[PDB]
Amino acid sequence: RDEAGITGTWYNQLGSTFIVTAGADGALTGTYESAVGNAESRYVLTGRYDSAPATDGSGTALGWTVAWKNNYRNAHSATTWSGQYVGGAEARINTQWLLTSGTTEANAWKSTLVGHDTFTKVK
Amino acid sequence: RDEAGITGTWYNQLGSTFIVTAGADGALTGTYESAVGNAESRYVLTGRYDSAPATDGSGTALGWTVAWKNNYRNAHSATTWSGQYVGGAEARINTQWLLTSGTTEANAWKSTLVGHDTFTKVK
Amino acid sequence: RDEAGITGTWYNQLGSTFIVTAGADGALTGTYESAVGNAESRYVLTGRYDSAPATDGSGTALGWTVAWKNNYRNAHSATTWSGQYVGGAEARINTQWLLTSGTTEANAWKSTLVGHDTFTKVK
Amino acid sequence: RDEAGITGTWYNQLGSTFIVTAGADGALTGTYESAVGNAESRYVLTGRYDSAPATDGSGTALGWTVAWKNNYRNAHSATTWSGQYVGGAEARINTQWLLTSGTTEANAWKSTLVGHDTFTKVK
Ligand SMILES: [Cu+2]
Ligand SMILES: [Cu+2]
Ligand SMILES: [Cu+2]
Ligand SMILES: [Cu+2]
Repeated sequence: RDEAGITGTWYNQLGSTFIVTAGADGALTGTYESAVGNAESRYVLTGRYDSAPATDGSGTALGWTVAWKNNYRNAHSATTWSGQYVGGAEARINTQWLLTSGTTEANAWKSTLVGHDTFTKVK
Repeated sequence: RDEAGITGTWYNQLGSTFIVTAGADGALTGTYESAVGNAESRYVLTGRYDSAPATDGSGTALGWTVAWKNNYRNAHSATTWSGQYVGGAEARINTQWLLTSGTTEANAWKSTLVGHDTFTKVK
Repeated sequence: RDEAGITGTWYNQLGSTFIVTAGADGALTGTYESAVGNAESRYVLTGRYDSAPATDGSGTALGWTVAWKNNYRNAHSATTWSGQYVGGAEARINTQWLLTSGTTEANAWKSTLVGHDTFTKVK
Repeated sequence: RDEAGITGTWYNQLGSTFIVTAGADGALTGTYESAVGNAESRYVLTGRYDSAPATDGSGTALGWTVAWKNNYRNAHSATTWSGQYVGGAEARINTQWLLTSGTTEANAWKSTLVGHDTFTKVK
């Protein structure tokens, strides 16, 4: 268990800030603030992580969601990040994400962006 | 708001079952049971949805996570689904997902599966 | 070998038309015409397929690319489809695709769409 | 046009080697050698690029395919890379890829890996 390793404040290559608490039972709760896009201030996030990972050197699988509505803005979209926590001197969360926008059915083909974010504890 | 449209039991093309409650504030909570893979019985899920969607005919953006640990099994992996709810006689949730396994750093290149699930209220 | 099974005209769920020739050596060459997006008329495609698939009932892995420039339009983008051919009465090509647009480095995070197309020999 | 900027030998973060020729007309032809996976020696690749990119500082969209069959091995799979070329002192190709394996229909849900490769002209 990486409850203590995951809990805290993380930053990605875009300058976004992810603040998370890891529960003993697998929960992830916190706030996300994007440095880019149709976003301002903090948004709620929730997710899950493997609270009993393999002990063979593998990372810890996890994921979370942000719906891009808060008191300031509504971007009618949601991002999910799916990835793994890798602990140690230079801890990281390595993720791939899917960002779906609400669309009409005629536009659904162009609804979903894909990308990759790497989070560190410094910067 | 689609709190009432989303809340309930959904089934995908693989025969998996998704049971969700939508909160007024954007939360999604419930259980997932996969018909395939290294899985048995129910697993916790959490996620978020846009609680004030566009009124122009667009769908409602949402996402959720399952970490594949429960009292029965641990598949050292997490799936995130990112998609949209489309209401009406034949309501659907149309998703794309990312399934990340915990790996060593040598294996990280092969850590993540991608696919697509369509959920309906019947079958 | 599925050289004869793959070669010919295919249609997807959007009404796009894919015309391909499969070479003995693994090549795929042809034209694509999209029913959606910043596209008109035919565009060049090239790709590769497994010319000696497994004989255990598995599908035949393949992929191809279209750059969205022709004599009519330039959408400064490219799509790659990665998938498998499944032969038999109701033959199909089942794909997932990635559509990357040229962007500035500030915009690179929003450069790439993801989706899924299923091609059949009728419709 | 980036025919001269793209043509040549590129290396990714895994130590794989991509050797490509860019044609005046949008073609990409060459060989790929993976440092990882069920692969040995060189494999054929083909693809396409935007031969008349935007002049506003944007990158050049491109993609290519490798089917993992050569005279040595057959991994019954294909990878497609979709991305953009960014020119200048530290030129790069920034990609996302989809790796589909031939599967039975029961296994199709687990057929496709997703990841991201960054190619440079040194290392
Ligand atoms: Cu206010
Ligand atoms: Cu028990
Ligand atoms: Cu003309
Ligand atoms: Cu030999």
